[PDB]
Amino acid sequence: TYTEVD
Amino acid sequence: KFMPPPTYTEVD
Amino acid sequence: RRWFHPNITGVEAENLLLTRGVDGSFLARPSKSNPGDFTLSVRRNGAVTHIKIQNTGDYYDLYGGEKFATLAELVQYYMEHHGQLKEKNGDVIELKYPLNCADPTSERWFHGHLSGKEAEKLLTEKGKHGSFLVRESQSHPGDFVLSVRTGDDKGESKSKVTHVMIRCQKYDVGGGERFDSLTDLVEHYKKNPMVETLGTVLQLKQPLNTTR
Repeated sequence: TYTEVD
Repeated sequence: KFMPPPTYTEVD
Repeated sequence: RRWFHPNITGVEAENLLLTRGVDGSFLARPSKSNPGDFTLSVRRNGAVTHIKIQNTGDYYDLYGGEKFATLAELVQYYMEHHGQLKEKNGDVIELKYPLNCADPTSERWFHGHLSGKEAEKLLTEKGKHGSFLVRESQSHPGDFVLSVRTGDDKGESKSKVTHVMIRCQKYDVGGGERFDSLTDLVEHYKKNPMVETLGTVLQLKQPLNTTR
């Protein structure tokens, strides 16, 4: 599971 | 003369 | 490049982080879901977060934000600038403690990067009956190899040296007993010698220690 980031 | 890479041997 | 792990999966990453890491630990690795991309895996709040790293061919980024010439520039940027990395609508993610890519053992029988041809020459020239070493597999990255000198002490025999693949996926030889460490597998096969298909017993009599 990938986490979206800034 | 070509020398191939060593192969892997099966065991057990 | 301490924090880069070439041959691991997302599940392996989680295992290292949760075993050897503390909160704030991280590493980078190749992407499995998108070959050619990279992945940042970070430990926070007892769990592991994975973050996609775009590799365009010209630059690296996190599918947004600042762009970098190399993977190491990216990683170093985010280590050096606390607050530049955050979950979208989430907390800042801190890259605090690099999780170093370490050898699977410190024993001097482990030669790391060494080819089959190189292992054959070392064992042939500096080994004798039952000399052994363990090295990385070049054809199966992430796996290892037991290379063992067989038969009498002469230079010529077929090669004087047998190579046995050690799967890492925990370590086995050819689907037998699974070991938690390379050292444990080697201990086991010192005491219970494996036997090649064609019938030679591979006794592990003494290590051929690295001089590296």
